Amino acid sequence: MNPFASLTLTTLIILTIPIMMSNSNIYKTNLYPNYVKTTVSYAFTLSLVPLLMFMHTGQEMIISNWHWMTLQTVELSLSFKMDYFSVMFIPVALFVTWSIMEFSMWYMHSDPFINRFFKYLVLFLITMMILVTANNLFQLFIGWEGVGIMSFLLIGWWHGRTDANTAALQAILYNRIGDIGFVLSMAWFLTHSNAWDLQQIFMLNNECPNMPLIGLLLAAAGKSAQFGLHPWLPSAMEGPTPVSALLHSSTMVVAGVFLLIRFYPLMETNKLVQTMTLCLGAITTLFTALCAITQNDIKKIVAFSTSSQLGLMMVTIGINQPHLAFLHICMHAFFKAMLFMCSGSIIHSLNDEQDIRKMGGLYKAMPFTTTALIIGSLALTGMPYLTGFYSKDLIIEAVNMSYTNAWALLMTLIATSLTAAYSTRIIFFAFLGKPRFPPLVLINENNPLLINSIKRLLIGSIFAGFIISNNIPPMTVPNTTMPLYMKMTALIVTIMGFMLALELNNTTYYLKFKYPSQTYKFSNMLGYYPSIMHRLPTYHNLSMSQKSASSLLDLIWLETILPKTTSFIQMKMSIMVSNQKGLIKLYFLSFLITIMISMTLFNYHE
Amino acid sequence: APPLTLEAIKDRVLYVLKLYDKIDPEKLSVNSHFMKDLGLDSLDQVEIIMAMEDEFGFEIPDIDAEKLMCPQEIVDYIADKKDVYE
Amino acid sequence: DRRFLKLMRFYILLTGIPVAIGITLVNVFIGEAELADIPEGYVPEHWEYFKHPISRWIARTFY
Amino acid sequence: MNVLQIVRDHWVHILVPVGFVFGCYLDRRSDEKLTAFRNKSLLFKRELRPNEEVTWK
Amino acid sequence: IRWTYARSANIYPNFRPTPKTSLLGALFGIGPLFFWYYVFKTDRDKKEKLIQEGKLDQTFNISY
Amino acid sequence: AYLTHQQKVLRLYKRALRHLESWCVHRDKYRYFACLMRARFDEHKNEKDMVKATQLLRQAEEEFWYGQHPQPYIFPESPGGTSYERYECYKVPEWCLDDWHPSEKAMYPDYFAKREQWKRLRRESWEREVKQLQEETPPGGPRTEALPPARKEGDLPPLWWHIVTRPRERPM
Amino acid sequence: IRLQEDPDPEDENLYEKNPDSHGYDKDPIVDLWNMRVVFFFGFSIVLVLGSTFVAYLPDYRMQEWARREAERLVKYREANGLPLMESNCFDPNKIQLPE
Amino acid sequence: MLKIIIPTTMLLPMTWMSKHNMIWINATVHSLLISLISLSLLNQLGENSLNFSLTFFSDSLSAPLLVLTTWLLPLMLMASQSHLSKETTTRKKLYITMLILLQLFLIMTFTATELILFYILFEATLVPTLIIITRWGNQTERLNAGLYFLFYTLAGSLPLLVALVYIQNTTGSLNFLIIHYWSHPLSNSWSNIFMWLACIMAFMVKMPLYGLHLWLPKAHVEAPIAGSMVLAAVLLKLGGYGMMRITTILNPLTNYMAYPFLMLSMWGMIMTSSICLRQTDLKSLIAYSSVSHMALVIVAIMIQTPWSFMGATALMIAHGLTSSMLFCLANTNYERVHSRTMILARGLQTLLPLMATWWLMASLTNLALPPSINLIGELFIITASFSWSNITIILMGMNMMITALYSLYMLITTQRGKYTHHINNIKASFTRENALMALHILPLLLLTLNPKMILGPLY
Amino acid sequence: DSWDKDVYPEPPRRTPAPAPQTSLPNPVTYLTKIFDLLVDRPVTLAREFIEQQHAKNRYYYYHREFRRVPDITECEEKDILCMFEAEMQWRRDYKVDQEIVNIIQERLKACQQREGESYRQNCAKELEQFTQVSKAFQDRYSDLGAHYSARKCLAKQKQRMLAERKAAKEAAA
Ligand SMILES: CCCCCCCCCCCCCCCCCC(=O)O[C@@H](COC(=O)CCCCCCCCCCCCCCC)COP(=O)(O)OC[C@H](O)CO
Repeated sequence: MNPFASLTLTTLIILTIPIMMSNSNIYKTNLYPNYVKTTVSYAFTLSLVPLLMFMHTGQEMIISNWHWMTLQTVELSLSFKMDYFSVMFIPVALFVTWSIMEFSMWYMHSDPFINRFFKYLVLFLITMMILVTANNLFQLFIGWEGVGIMSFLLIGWWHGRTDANTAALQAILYNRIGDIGFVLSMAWFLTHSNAWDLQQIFMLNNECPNMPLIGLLLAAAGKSAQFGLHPWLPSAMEGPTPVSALLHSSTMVVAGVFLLIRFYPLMETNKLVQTMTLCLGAITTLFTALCAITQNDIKKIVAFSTSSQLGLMMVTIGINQPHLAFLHICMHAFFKAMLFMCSGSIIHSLNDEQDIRKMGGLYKAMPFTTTALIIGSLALTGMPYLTGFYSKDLIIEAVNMSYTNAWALLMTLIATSLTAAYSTRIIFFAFLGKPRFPPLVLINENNPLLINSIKRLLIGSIFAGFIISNNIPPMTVPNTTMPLYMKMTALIVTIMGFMLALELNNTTYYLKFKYPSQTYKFSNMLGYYPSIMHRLPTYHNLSMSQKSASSLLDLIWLETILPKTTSFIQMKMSIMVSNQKGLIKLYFLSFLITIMISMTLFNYHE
Repeated sequence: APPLTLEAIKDRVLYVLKLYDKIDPEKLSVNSHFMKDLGLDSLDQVEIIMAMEDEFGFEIPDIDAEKLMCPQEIVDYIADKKDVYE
Repeated sequence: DRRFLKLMRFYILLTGIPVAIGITLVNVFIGEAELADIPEGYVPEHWEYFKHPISRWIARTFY
Repeated sequence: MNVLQIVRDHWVHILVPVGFVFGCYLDRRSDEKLTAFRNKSLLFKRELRPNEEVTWK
Repeated sequence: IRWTYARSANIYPNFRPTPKTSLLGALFGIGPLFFWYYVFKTDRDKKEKLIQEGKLDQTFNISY
Repeated sequence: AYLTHQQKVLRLYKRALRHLESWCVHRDKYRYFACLMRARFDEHKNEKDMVKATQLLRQAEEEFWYGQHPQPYIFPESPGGTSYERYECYKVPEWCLDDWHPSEKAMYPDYFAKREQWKRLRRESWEREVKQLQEETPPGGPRTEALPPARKEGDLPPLWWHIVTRPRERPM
Repeated sequence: IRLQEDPDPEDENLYEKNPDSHGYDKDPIVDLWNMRVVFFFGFSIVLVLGSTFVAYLPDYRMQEWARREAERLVKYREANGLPLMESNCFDPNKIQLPE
Repeated sequence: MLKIIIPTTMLLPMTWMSKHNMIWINATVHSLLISLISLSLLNQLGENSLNFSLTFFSDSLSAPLLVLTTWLLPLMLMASQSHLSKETTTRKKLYITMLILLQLFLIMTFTATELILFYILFEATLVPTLIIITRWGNQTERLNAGLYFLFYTLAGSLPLLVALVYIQNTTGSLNFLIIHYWSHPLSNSWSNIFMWLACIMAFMVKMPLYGLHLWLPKAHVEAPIAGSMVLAAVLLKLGGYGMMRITTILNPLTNYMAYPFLMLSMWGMIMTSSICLRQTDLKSLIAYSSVSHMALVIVAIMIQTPWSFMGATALMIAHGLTSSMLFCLANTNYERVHSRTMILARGLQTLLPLMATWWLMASLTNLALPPSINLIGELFIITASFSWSNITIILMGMNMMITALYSLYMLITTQRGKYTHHINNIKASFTRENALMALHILPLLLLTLNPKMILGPLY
Repeated sequence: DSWDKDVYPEPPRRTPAPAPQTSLPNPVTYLTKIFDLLVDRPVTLAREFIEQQHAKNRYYYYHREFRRVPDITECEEKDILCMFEAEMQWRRDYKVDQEIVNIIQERLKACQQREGESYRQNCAKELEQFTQVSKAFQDRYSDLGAHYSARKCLAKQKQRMLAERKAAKEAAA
């Protein structure tokens, strides 16, 4: 019973205070953003103490606080599980969002609803460390939609932008398709393993979780924006820059991957399931990167570069490498979060322009932003001894050094080469060139808020993996005897990809006209997915709803079979009964029939 | 962004027409109608407004682009589109 | 909207804070009952089978 | 203080409150007819205390 | 208001039962309902079959 | 109304160059290719056969519709651009400000006084500006959506309120 | 003129007669008093104490009494070594199954 | 028992004999007071229901609905004193008389100990609602609407009358306890199905299931605000209460005959929610959403599983509170625009910022966003249904996926987007509408802390 | 301790003695130290103040006990007077058995974090105990229906040795 368990939980109760203070409305209506930024800072500072306690000892907590309600044999209770996967994530996650908050005030220095904006970010935050810290599947399901709905409002921050609502509607849709798999896993675990706490599921050793794991995989694909369920994340750049910098870069989009890491022990028992985990990661890596190197918006480039990373993360969890995938969460949190407000720096400074074809020569104009981007891009490519090397170079070596699908392994190499490819495209068009923006120049980065925020992660990204790899206990099996030819592949492919991408990029400088290649017509159009899947299925289901369904059944048939038919029959036989002549000759004739038939025909007398 | 005011617009405006070698600097007037006196062909008029478009960073609709016809009128349509009154 | 929001923070807190101290006050005055065994020759009261004082008082006065 | 009129316009406010205290009366009257098995079920039947004569009212 | 009327009320008065309307109503009506009935029936006709002869596992399934 | 041929060619010239800019990207290429693109335009300027000019613009945009950049360059403020009605959610109609509580109205006395002048002006101007409308309306309803100015002195041009009092494009 | 009717009345704005109008009724003094009733007899006496009443309601469904019995019962059962909860409920020794 | 009934009926002389303008005040006072007394009834014992006399008793299922109905009673008075201000005092008094007379019947039926006694006021609720829909309804097709609503329920209720009296002549009394203790296995004889059909169809009709649901869109839209809430928040739920009570003597016949309704309900919810995706009328869209949620309960009750009953009672209440709120949202918007088309008044958030919030948790609650009581309902039902069959999750989850699209569809079309230029009568929201809206949402989240209160006797 | 160790068997904790060799100071010792005289002691000071106040005016409460009552297998046919006692007794035992499964479930879940990476084999005893409980619980109350009653529980049970004795007859051959 050390302070570890006590103060790992208060960190959560630290950063919920700004939410309560805002509802008072006595809260400072001017310096509110500073209030939350400092609050997250203290939440970060508190968060190290559980961390520092960890690598020394190695104790991970499960605290079962107030018992919500008990269901016969089920005891659904608010319980927080401070695993290594958790006790590490809160320190990095707040560290990133604290820097994002510092960048946020500078970037969004004119938005009149800025107090609302910072409130939303915190509300998103709370939904996050209750997702990662979730001892039971139910409160894990709490975050899985708490973050999703929070994204919808944040994405549609500019409510009037009709496309932003469409993107916001798009995000919740693709998430809910994944959410379908989530409840399927919840239903199976409760029906078979009779619980939702992760402890009972592991102990009940459901070593044949065919349907559960498929449900978990489907849940991850929607949240982590995989093939079939990716395009919401690239389309989610319509929100403001810090919004994409925090949620859809390295904090919320990675949650889907984090789900498998939580349920890794059950996944490794199965063999079939991890196939399409690395299969889906393989296709996601290539396709997102393939569309990445042809886009013309920095937000589009970076976001696709993310989805390629989450394609890469699931490749490792494919072949029994959960913690290395979690290791990749750590590094991706640093440098990927960087590239956004680094890009956001150029966007705001160069009059909110996001078309990569308008910069050039920014190397000398914004030396710090240019310096920040080159370190970030090199980290993403996986330059040795800095951030990405400690994870990606290990991962590429890891999946290569295993019994995997041959086709799956090949795409990871192509993706890594393509990973460097769009990195050159950004550095080439944006920085290495000549000015192309409007004549009046307003380039500026001297604001301390932008400088401090970027520098704060810079020192983080420079060392990064060195500290984490050296600190965490040695808890994955390290392969040792690589035939040098494939151990260099982690560096050969990116260096190779660096070469031609540079050659292809400065071929634009060559005076020769660029004829439109059909592959370019394919890659540049988001890989043709949004044009079809966002127009054909939506039209059919919508046309079914109105033409058929409502009009055909609800307003035509269902109102005619039971109600109108009886109403018609009653009216059709109300008129002929009431349509009498008034002449007794016919009435008395009817009586004579009645007397005649009743007396004899129906045997009433006998 | 400092308030872009109509005096700055015309300064930037006539900066570009004077830049246009087809309109040498000497006879630029604020209301110098292009083909009436400068002889600038209307086919190049649909070309000087994209120069304006990048100059101030926004799109000029075609409905009025063909109507954007004089440097003063160039400035006039610029001001209201960005509520420039000072 | 501002006046309306102020009305909750007035009217909800009008009974909220006196209840807030009252719940704590009974927790700093008489505390919580302990699971004592059934004494011999004395059947307990109907409301006695509860540990929290407010629950006992509610049982005493209402049910 | 105007009581000849505050009574006329606010005598309605006492109707429901007496209705509730009335409602308890039939509630605490109807149960008497339902005595029947008073301290008779072997689950709850027990030795009758020295002074009180009725276990549950 | 014309659009709302044409899409809310002015359907049945302008509706006429024809083979196109009739078949589409039947196809989108009883069709899916009976289809799901067969799917659920055979699934339940396999489930109780397994447990009846003890060919299914619910060792830890209690909260049904 | 009549989308006569010359405007269509200007439509072709303006939009194609923008697409061409999205292709060349580099300024020297854009400048170089624009001139040759310009050069191949004005060279065929002598056609008494307007039908032939139309035939020359059959394959014209078809090549463009092939040659169109799948992601053309748009300034963000324009339709399709990133900053399209981004600041719309902030702009609020002026008439809603009449609802303001008197204490709120008291917070801005002179500006509200200026509103009264605008409210006063639009009142009598409406009858004057509407009166100008019927007395000069073309027969058989309006033939063109263009609105005639204030012919006489003093009166404001008809239907001026919403255009003049339109919320500014950068409201905050 | 079809029928001698009246034109559709225009929706009056309660605010322009009295800016502090609360939308409960036209007359200001009762409108202010309706505020007091809807809040005092709304949020105040129902939501606050009602929540505390239901929250501090005595043992409902015997959720804790069964626990204490189970702890004692389970403590009895494994002490003797017999299975901690029998597969049968109504003792078959008495049961007089037909044939 | 009595401590709720006489206060409710003695409230009627108060409204009739109150001052000319104080009617809304004193009625609201004691309606909330009655709610407080009803909350005192919310307590329940372990297994034996809270029994009061031969005439009245309450269980862990009746009590949550009882406090809901009494809780509702102030809300119609709050929601109605805007479109009835310009009415003669007698008609206002008559309108209030209808509501509390309606509400009085609801306490009676939920606490009824005998099925026939449950039956007599089961249709007696129709008479006050028929008056409310017809007289004070603000539309033209309300006349045909009232006829559709009235005849549908009677067409289903009368077979129950013949069925119920048949039980009396065959199995003695129809006291709910005596039925439960003396339950016998219903045979498969071909008469017992018509026995089964009659005992079920009555609750089917006023719990709109696909096919027998066309009255609801006509019931809700043309009904006035107070009529819409009471009809959607309690009236669709007498059918629910009946099934949990009457399915005691329908087993094992329920096991085999459940199939046509289960397929009709499970497929119907996908169809009905699809209608929501393309509804032109805001009130109709909310009405059709009630069908989808209610059809989910049909599967819940008719599976006959401990978990299924529990999630039913969770959705039993949560949907009612939510649907009443959404109808308040539509009503609070309607008179300002004097139209029901959704696209008439877009971009309302920029004009009314607080209503943007109130619409927002309202949409989220209908989304079954955890931990709202709606999620506890749907999620519990899915697990019970999934245990019954593995396939149903394909239908089950698809509903949630459709439920997401149409729920935020009203949010984007109305709240977000560009404000409509032409309209200029949108005034700042009266704090009555604001207060009422919190009167709905606040207990919902307050209920999240204690699901056990509304889980039901199966809990 | 408030609860019972027999109900909740807690294996003794193996806490290694701290024997570091690196000269640079171990920080986590210091953060625990400052926490001790900044949070723990003030909390304890308030706690000892509240606990002594609680003991100043101590009020007691006991645990209700229901004596055994004839159940449904000896209750006469119909005769709802005896059925009432029978049904209530059975439902009370249903509550106890539900809590019995709950107690076992917590013990099984307690092993998981307690045994860490040794969970798979260390508490196989906990696994079989839950397996024995859950299987036996299934034979008792499972598939009784949402309208479960002691009559149905007897009915479902009466099928069990009906099949079992039929199997025993077949087994004897
Ligand atoms: C709009 C149409 C109705 C809507 C749908 C309602 C539900 C559909 C079925 C309606 C059934 C109504 C009659 C049921 C009354 C109670 C039934 C009952 O208790 O079960 C009896 C079932 O017995 C019946 O015959 C009941 C009626 C069967 C259905 C035939 C009549 C009802 C249908 C036609 C009239 C209603 C339809 C509308 C007509 C305009 C048991 O008696 P038994 O036959 O077993 O008696 C012992 C022995 O065998 C001889 O009696």
